[PDB]
Amino acid sequence: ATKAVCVLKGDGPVQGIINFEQKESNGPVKVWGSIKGLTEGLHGFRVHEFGDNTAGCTSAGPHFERHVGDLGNVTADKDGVADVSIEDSVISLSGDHCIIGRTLVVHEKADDSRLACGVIGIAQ
Amino acid sequence: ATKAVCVLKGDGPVQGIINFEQKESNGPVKVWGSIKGLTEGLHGFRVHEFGDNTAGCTSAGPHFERHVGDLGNVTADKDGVADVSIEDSVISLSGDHCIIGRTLVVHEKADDSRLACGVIGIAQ
Ligand SMILES: [Zn+2]
Ligand SMILES: [Zn+2]
Repeated sequence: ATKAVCVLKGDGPVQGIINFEQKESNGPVKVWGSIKGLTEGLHGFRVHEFGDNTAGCTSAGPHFERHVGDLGNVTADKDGVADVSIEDSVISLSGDHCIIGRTLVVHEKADDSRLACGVIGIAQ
Repeated sequence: ATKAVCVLKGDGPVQGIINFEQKESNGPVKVWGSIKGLTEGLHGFRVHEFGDNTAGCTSAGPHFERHVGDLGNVTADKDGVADVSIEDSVISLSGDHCIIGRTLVVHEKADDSRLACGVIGIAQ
């Protein structure tokens, strides 16, 4: 399990696709993609505990203060677009800190209300 | 991972929520829920390899004759509703036969077009 993908959707205009790649167990996770429809500026970007979208982003639960799921912020430009490119060694695509089957969420405000989310699935 | 859930959606009216529960990692998986918007009769019900819905159900790829993700059929009644209740000892919510982060699909034809799908996520 070295690749994953998430389709972000919400009740507003936020939309995006986020890819994850992890070539080696324990090794870093590359996280990259693009999100549009945001207000200009910083937005919280987190993996939440449950891949449960039966009630939208609300059923995703709490963060998977500092949590393993706190990826930090994405940045939207004046056009409302955030190009994402992160390396993170705290999340994983295997083992205990595995984020597969969990939910990725983009928040209304900056890290240090849930605008869009999707369940993180295994990719080819 | 002892519980999972999947929200099924497509381009047409097929929609529903499927729950999974596995008390013990060796034991069977209970699968239950409801899907509406189906033509009366049998429809193929399968877990496909990738939890990738960037291109709708198409990107979910192949079945995860007999494959591990081949759950059988669901039956829609005369109102187009399939009430699902099954116990499956082939799939799992952990291990090599894990379906978390893969895609559940309901099909136009019976197992003997992908009408809706969703990525299977960890549930509380
Ligand atoms: Zn946190
Ligand atoms: Zn098959």
